[PDB]
Amino acid sequence: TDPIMEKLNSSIAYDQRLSEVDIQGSMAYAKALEKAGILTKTELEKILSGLEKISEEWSKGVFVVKQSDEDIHTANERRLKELIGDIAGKLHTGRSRNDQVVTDLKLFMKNSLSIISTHLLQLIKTLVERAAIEIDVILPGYSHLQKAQPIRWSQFLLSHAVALTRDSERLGEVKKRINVLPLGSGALAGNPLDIDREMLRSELEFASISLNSMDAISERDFVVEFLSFATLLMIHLSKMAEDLIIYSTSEFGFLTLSDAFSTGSSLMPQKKNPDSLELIRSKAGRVFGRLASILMVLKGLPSTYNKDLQEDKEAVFDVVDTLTAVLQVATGVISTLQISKENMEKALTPEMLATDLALYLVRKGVPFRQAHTASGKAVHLAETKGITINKLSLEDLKSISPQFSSDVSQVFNFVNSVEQYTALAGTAKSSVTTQIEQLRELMKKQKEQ
Amino acid sequence: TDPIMEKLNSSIAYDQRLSEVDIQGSMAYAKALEKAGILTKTELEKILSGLEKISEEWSKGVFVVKQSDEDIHTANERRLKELIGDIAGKLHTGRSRNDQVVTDLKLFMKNSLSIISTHLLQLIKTLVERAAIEIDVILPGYSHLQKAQPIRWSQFLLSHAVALTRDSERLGEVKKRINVLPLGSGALAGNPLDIDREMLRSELEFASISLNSMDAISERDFVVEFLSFATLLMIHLSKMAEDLIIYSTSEFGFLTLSDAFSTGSSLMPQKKNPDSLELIRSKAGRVFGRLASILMVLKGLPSTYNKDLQEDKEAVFDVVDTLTAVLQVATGVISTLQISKENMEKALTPEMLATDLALYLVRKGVPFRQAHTASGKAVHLAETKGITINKLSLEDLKSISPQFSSDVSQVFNFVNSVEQYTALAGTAKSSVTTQIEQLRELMKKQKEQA
Amino acid sequence: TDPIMEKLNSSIAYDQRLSEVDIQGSMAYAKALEKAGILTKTELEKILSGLEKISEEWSKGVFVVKQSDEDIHTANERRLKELIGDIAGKLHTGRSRNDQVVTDLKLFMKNSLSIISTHLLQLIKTLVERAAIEIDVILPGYSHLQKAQPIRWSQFLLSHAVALTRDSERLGEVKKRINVLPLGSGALAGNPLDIDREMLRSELEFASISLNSMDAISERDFVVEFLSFATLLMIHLSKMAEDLIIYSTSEFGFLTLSDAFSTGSSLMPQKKNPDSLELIRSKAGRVFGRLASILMVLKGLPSTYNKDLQEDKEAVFDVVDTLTAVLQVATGVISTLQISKENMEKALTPEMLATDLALYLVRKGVPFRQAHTASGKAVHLAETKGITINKLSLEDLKSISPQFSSDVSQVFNFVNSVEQYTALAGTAKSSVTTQIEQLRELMKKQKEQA
Amino acid sequence: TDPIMEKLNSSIAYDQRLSEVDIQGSMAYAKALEKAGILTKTELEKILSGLEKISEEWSKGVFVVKQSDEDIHTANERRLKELIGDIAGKLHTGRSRNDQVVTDLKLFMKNSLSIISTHLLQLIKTLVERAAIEIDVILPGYSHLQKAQPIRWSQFLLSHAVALTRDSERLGEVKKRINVLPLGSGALAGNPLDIDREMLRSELEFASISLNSMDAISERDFVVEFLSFATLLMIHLSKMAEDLIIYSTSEFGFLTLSDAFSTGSSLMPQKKNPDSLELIRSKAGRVFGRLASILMVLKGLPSTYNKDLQEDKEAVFDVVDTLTAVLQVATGVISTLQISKENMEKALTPEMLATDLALYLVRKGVPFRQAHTASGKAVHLAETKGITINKLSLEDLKSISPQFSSDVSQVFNFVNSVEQYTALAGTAKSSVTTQIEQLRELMKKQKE
Repeated sequence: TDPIMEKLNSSIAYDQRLSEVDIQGSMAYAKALEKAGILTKTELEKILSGLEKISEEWSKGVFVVKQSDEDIHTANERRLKELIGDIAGKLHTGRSRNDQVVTDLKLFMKNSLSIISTHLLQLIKTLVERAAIEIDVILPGYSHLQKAQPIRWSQFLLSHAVALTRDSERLGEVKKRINVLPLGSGALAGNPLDIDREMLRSELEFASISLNSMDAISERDFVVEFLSFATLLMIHLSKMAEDLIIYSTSEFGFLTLSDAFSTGSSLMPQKKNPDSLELIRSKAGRVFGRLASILMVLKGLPSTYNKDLQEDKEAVFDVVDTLTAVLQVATGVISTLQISKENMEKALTPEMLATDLALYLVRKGVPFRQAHTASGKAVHLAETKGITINKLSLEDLKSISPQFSSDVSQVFNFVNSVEQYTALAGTAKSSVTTQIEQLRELMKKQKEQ
Repeated sequence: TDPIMEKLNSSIAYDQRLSEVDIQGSMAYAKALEKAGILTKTELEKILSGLEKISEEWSKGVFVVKQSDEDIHTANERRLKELIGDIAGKLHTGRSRNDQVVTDLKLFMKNSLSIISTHLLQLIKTLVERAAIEIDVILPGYSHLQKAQPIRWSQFLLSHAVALTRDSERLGEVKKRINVLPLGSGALAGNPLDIDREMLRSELEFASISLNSMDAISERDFVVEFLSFATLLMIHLSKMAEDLIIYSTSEFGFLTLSDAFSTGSSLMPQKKNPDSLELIRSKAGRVFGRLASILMVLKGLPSTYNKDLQEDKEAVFDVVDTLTAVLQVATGVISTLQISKENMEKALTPEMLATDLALYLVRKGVPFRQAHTASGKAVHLAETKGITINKLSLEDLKSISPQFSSDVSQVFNFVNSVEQYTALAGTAKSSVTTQIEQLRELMKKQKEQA
Repeated sequence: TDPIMEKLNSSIAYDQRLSEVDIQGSMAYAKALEKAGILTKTELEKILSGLEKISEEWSKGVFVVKQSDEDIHTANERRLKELIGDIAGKLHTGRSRNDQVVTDLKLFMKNSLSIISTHLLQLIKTLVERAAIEIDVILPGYSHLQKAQPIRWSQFLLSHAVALTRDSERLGEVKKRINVLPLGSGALAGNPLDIDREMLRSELEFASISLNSMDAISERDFVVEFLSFATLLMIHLSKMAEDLIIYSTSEFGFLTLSDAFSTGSSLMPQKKNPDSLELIRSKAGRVFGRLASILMVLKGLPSTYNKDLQEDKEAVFDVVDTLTAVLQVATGVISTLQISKENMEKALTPEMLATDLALYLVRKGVPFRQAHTASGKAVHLAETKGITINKLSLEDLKSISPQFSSDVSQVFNFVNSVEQYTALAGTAKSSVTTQIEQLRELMKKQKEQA
Repeated sequence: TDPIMEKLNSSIAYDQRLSEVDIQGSMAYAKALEKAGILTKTELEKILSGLEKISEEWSKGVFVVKQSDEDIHTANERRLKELIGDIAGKLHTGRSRNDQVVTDLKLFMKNSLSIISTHLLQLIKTLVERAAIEIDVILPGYSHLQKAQPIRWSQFLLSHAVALTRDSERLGEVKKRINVLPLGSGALAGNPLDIDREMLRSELEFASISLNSMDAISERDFVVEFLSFATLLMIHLSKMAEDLIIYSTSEFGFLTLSDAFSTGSSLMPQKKNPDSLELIRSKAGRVFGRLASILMVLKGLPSTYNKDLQEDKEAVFDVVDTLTAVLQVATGVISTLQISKENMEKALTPEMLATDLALYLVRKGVPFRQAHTASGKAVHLAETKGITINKLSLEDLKSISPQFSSDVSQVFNFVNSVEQYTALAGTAKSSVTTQIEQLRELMKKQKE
């Protein structure tokens, strides 16, 4: 076999993290083989004993990988033979690399997803708890990156938290389909020894078992779904990062990241470069790239198994490692950044209340169009008088519309502004309080899984 | 405004299919404005009556679009004003194009996914039912596009059906999240007039309402996951297409597509080009392209609303139409194609039973490796005698292993070969029958989801 | 035969813009057929005459598409036989839809690329001219969206013009490979009539002719690389858009877009939303999506022709139209935006000069590390005294290093700062002037080559 | 600084292959710094001497990376100080990791592209030599994976070599824009010491120098282009792989890969799995993913430098190694595969000559449509008689059309079939010979 090919087929450099799941797969199959009469009870106890030793060797970090090992599967097999001899060979009876490999990857992903979920719920909790605490802070809401209308800082934080919860929800749906046992599919047509797949399922703790052997061997839906979930999660993180990066500019001056998540220069110690957010933003492309690669790998392949499917591992390991690191950095960032309440408030300008002025008339019965026209005239009048709209006198306003009463002075207050949004999902305090409670409830339910 | 700029902001060219859901959204909002005391009952009646006439105008295809109409939303309000005058203007009180547009897209998508669900289930049902009927057919199973081991044709059909049921399940999940009311989120901070959102949900028939206004206005998760579901579904269809394209070659000779789903030449009337399968395969790229575009459009955008989000509609419409056509063509192809039981059985060779010969020894207590070696010797001895392994004598067999008895004759039978796989998911008849039943129940449960 | 199938094969709805190039390909082929003797010198005159009439019909929007016309070709074929009778049938002799279609697309792409080229070079020229005019404007140069060091506003504009000139260079390279005649490749094995491909090349104005019939029929390299060129150009435009969108925020306050390329509400007359820039940014994803789709369509297809290749037209047309519109809008944006020199200069702070304070020491022979430390100490001493570094007394500076002399005052000047960068391509005035010259020269070379 | 943060910011784990180019960049800069009066002649000698020793340490795989080393640049910096002391610190005067990093990546890519060019040209040459020698072989040409019309096996092999020759042309275009010196761009605004960039260009052997410092520092066009070229090249190898996989099925029986590039079972010793071709086919997705990631990384980023740009390296390294391995495996596969002339031969059937029968009439003045209808009648007839088209008697033929003369027999010959395509680019032997000469001339020029 060609040396370059042999090099392209090696995966020991990156698949060793499958050590433990590979062993659990073999212990379960060994027990199954014993039930099918392929192994005697004595042979079983010997194999299970050996496999257990191997497990403690990897766990203790004393397992020794040898140059001949082309992949984790061969490394474990060699080691089993070294410990117990020929008897070890009976372990492959009726089993194929085809069903043993997807079994290891799914078990690995299930464990990986549980860890990812934890870090994800922690990020969501951090935003929600921070929103509750800073619920009185108010700043500009933006559209087209232009100041549109006053909003509570907590409404901004919660919008990200809510998107992240849908990610957490997709994570749970993906895990459900991953939690299906493919072992017992053999190489293509099924397991030829009437192996007890229910025993395998129970032993490995999957929720159910695969419906069709050909599908179970060749489908990589679980890889794609995971990569899709990962990519959308990264899109959300890239948006939050873009926001924070812009809000942390000296021009905006709304917040500052902690030294732990930013870099600087002794020459300009006052300026902090948002490295952590740029890292997070850049990973969206890295993760999207993996999703794109696997989709093209799978596109147009014929049934059943084909070597092309081997590209799955590196893509999954990369995304798992990337998400684990970025979610934690994100939590650290949100948890430790410092907001400048002063600057957020100073960014609120009277010009941003002209819509509320029109809304003031709408509530008194003035038709939408009129109310808008009256507010336009107020803005123009302030202009000509050289002042801002919150400074026009009652007489100035009455000159535009009799509908303006002295209470219109309540319009010119940023708390009264955000407090008009009591309709569900709005930025009024009660609405924000309601979201925090809905999110805490959602997190509980997703934690219970 | 700049003429090229104007053209770039025009969606009227393709967004007219939203005319109906736009009107319904407006009717619901009109009613909520009345409850909020923004409209009188008299005003509500006049607005609703006008919206109804516009709906009819679109329906009867008599609506007249004016060169001044930038988009469907502008066309409808223009027409409503023409019909009922000044009063039409109050309808937009507290509403934004921002929450109005996402509302129309989700309403459109919900109706669209309902139709796609129906075609997807019909495709799965066609695969499952043909599999029950052709359950006795046996043909080669392939790995690396090389004959591996005998399998039932139905096992092959069912592998695709199973994959498509997961697609169906994903569709169900996407639909749940699309079925959430975004109306009443206003331009960014929410609806400013204490609008009754529960009422909006009731009128528009959504299952729940959006939790956060900024999110509801800026997220396009629903477009992305619909495109993800669509792309994975296309991968499955592209694989089934590739299989069928190869099996329809004169070289394999396994099946032939009907005339309705293929093309031919009057110079070679016996040959058929699998056009339908090629189009289906090609749509995987087309659909994937939309998924890729929307992910890039969304990446790095700041909160909250930005014009970039307008790229959503064309991608959704293209994929909705692509899946609808593709799923129906796939159903027709699977339904009408003709298999050659003769060519499929013919492809089954004795060499394909060497594995079964090893398993024969395994079951008689011979260790895995020794059994494999034993079968290899037999394969080799047959090669030397210029005969197929099923022609070796019992005595020749015993010379390789005393574990070979006269019943080894049972190994050289393709029905017996496939019948070995009785473990759940296998190709044995009882396993296939169990799959058919499981899928029938799954389709029942999924069809009930709606 | 199937209804859904036929709809999927219909392209007349979008491929009509290929009307004229299809007729040109036909005229050139007719002529070659006469030379080969397939058409008498008389039939030729009648076929060419019938073609010029069809050309005229489309040219006047007079043409009428029948409900039976599945594509532009079939429409032109129907119209010719319908104009000159049976004779129009001899035109397909030896020709195939396979080599006829790629010929039409390449001709179309060649004309479209010359147009894109003009709009692209115009954008580049606009950036360069504006750089020449506003060469005295200085503002902060950013990294990590944090102020790093002073730069000339012109250096920023030229950084974008330089990237675009590479796109222009790539465009020319793509045009060269598109400028190769595929006609005469037949359906797969070539043309069976020994047609004069040199005549076809000369008549249709291609630079050379395709080397292999199978490759010419099956490759879509030209589509892929046109789309790659377009995606990278869009990446460049998405970056310029992002910068300008940020610079136009009220927070930065560096520039304002003209009314033609932005939108605003009467309620906040001073607010301008950068619509043009957002649309441009959003097209990066739309274009990337097309590239993504064609790559996926081509992946794993076997030789030679397959119906999958039909997805090429829609991806090309969308990107051709997108680029033509986007490039012109970008030109208008750059040409008409208004900068605030005052706000740009006011953003320059003394803290941005500590690096220059270190360089001051380095030029007096102090090692890099010691100079950096001394500047860091001065920065810190100022911080503790609650003053800016340009306000530290010489005595204070000498307490940090005796090497700081009275002439250190010159360090705290922003013109002096940008003027240190005389090395080729830096921001000093002479360097920026040199860049303008090289660009002017590059644009002339590319205009002259196009 | 946060530990997960530190791990993410660290590139040392993978950027070490830039060790030698990083050193070359430093040697060139050191030289220009001496000319600029920043370094004395002795300091220069000491710095160049230390840099050479470091080059040797890496070449001998004896270099010691320390826990504190964040990247290759910091590692070499640390090592030089260890070897020559305080003066090592003068080397970074006016330089930034921003212009240093792109200089190293371009130098590395320039070298990697020369290696890829070598393997790509060898693949093309291998296809061409094989097409020259198996020039008499004829088999079906396919459309929709259905037998369409006879063609020479060489025409098939050459269709792949032609597309690859365009990949080779693109590679040259990408290499030219990469061969532009970015060093001396500083961190953003340029080099602040009037460094002699022409001297840096000459020492590092670049063809020219970057035009604008901000562009030079922030653009990764060269990465995208390389990725675009690599992806299209993989598309091409993707198709070739798909073709060979199908042709290697027992159903087609056209060829069989050698043991070195396939796998098999002792249980079925006569069947070979073309895993070399499947590996090649799957790498298209691997490479496309890298292109997609970098495009997404760059989209929407503002000027000038941003940390996001650090994703460029791993994508480039993966694609360089993938292409290098895949190109050589493809060369071996084409060079060592065994074709079955007999089976390609048997694959040719009379049914595939009906279009030819129609052209035969066409060359006799009979109109396009009528000649077609005519061949169709000959086909229908032979069908009713249960015979192949080439068995029909001249009277059976004439009864359909008087234009059929005994010379119509020459039509039912597959060599005569492929010989009709003499027009440039066709499958006739003369055209195949011409293509072979044209490609050899192209490679000669692309090589020089």
